[PDB]
Amino acid sequence: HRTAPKSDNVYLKLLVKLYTFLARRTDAPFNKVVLKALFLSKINRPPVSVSRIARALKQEGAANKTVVVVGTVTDDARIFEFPKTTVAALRFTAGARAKIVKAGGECITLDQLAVRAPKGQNTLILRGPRNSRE
Amino acid sequence: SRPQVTVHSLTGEATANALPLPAVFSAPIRPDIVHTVFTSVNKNKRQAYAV
Amino acid sequence: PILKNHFRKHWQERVKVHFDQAGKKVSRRNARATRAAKIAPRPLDLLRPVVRAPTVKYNRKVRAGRGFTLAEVKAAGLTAAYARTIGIAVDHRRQNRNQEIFDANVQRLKEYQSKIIVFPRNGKAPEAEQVLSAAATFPIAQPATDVEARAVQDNGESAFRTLRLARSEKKFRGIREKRAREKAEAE
Amino acid sequence: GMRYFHKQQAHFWKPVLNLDKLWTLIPEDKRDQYLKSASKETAPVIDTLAAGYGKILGKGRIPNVPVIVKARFVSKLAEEKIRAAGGVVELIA
Amino acid sequence: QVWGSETVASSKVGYTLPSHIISTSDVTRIINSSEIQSAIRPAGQATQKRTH
RNA sequence: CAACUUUGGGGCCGUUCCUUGUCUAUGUUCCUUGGAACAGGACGUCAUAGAGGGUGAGAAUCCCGUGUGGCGAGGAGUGCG
RNA sequence: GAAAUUGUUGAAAGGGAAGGGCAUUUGAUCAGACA
RNA sequence: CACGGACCAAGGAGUCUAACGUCUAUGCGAGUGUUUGGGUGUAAAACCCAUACGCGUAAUGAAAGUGAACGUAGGUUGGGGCCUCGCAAGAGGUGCACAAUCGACCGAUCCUGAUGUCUUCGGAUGGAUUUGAGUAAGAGCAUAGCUGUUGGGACCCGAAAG
Repeated sequence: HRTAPKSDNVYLKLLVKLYTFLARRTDAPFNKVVLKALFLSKINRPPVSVSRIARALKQEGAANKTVVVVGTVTDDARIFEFPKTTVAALRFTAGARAKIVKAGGECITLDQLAVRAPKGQNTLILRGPRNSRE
Repeated sequence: SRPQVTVHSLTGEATANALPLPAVFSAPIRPDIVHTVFTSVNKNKRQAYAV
Repeated sequence: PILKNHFRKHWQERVKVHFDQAGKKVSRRNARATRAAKIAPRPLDLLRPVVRAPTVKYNRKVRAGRGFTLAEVKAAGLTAAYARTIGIAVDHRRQNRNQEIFDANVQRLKEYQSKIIVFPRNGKAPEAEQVLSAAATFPIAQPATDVEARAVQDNGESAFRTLRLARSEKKFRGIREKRAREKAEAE
Repeated sequence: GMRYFHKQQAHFWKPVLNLDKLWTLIPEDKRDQYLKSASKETAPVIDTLAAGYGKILGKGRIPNVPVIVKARFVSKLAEEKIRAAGGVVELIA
Repeated sequence: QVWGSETVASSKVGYTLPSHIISTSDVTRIINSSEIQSAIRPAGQATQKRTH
């Protein structure tokens, strides 16, 4: 149904190649979810505000999970205290990355996530708010 | 740290001086972005033609 | 969708494309250079006054106006006829009802008079480099309306309620005065 | 309803700034030390007009640290949240 | 100085050099890491023996 | 009523502008082909000149030019030295 | 120096169409390969 | 049926533009947009840039106006992933997007009418429905591509003209 992205980005193609291998040969559903998410068009990869990451990390038993955002993580000045955590994202805005590091966290790419968490262990995939138009 | 780049004199010999590699040489190499920006910018010197 | 397209009015006879933008920019720079050569030591522009912009949207901003008022020039220590010949702009129709702007302009004129040399008319003039711009030399400075950090002076009365009482007294001034006149004629 | 002859958009200019975005107005370099100090003396002064807003609104929550907020207009609840934080609203002349 | 670095901001006002979305270009070194090689299942085999 | 400050007009020579003239690098060396070398090869030279055009076929180095500088001539000018 | 169109030469077909499809006869012509 | 076709060459008909959209790629992202203009230049290129402005971040009402947190930004149900035990089967927990419903918030509508007050001003507090591409930890701005609509000669030629 969908195998290749429409992006001509070389590095996005490398990420798709990497997680294609992982989702072929790991049987962990995280990698399949991420690979499915890599092909999404830009309207279907809404940005995930950094305050949404904090809200996800505020849940029960989710304080130390490594958040994964298959898309762009954006700043949110509406949040003042932000927790120290690890965030794997396709892209970070300068404000979002600066806030994550300022709280003591870390902004890692998706392949660094693949090295650290190859079967997607102890992760938390966030999807941004979707409704843009009709 | 950042790997050093040797500096050659006017006769081609490599002097002892070497320099850190600037951070723009670690920038992502995106042929698609270069392609689209070139193909737009390469239109900016054109002159109008008409009958 | 609802969208208006005004292109039925023989518009093709009046389509202006700005292919000359780069050529006009080069010609403009050439004109600036040649005018600077013509006026050789003088700057390209005239000393413009400091002005507070008109409307509620822009009265927060201070802008470079047209020319110094007669009051500003006299308070600076020179006549308007002479001021116009030392590169100072004089505006006869601008009025002064603001001491801050008046003093700011007088201070601009005081600084301007000292930062320039005026060559003697007779001859043997001293050498002076041409400075092209006087607006870059004497930029318009935004006044600082308050210091960075202050004490919290709580009066106790709400700000919103102050605005609503202001709007109310604006609303009912006329009928209140009418009732006052009626009670006055009724003693 | 009515029909409004000769609209001038100068006198109906009134941008809104909610309370959540209020602390963005303080420069980013000094913001963290203003959060850390939290003092009723030397509280920071925000002139929203100079920043280009007309009315302050009460959407977000602001940190419980005082701040002197200067604006042309504030909503009732914006007033309440600013005062309840130890700050105050001074109407801009 | 012209294009900035992680130490000097830039001569271009508000410019920061682009950020990689993949840490390393070589994907085969990633796939042949100890962690990936641990996670995956046995290889399979590429060219299939024709049955029937 | 009271004290201070300011000042024209020209002529000469330059400069500026305009319009013009002239001058200002380096192979036509060897070999083959061809009607013709401006082609191929070898060895060079000039380059702030490898834009362009001509010349018997794709010529920086043959010619005019180009590039860069010099020398003038006639004016306009009071802009100013 | 194309095609339409024409002359001559050589080959061929033609009992009120010509052309086209598949297959093969016949005539003319023609490419490729070394345990 | 009717219409076109004696033959050959060459020409010959969905183009460009503007304003809106849809989708996708790209850049940055509560921002975004250098290119009106200025600076610079190897000169219509490229490079650089202040102020402003546009759109977006706030809606609603005819308007004056007013203006988005009771709560872990909400309760239940469902929900990709993940976490715990388990060889596994499953058991539980957490639950993104989203969807359904019930609540909360902002404006509008109808009431009630406190603290007080130029005695008519103020709107406190608490209810009733409906209601909006409304809030409920932003998603936009710009560019490009394939394109849809509409207006221009508008796929090309041709109608009775004024």
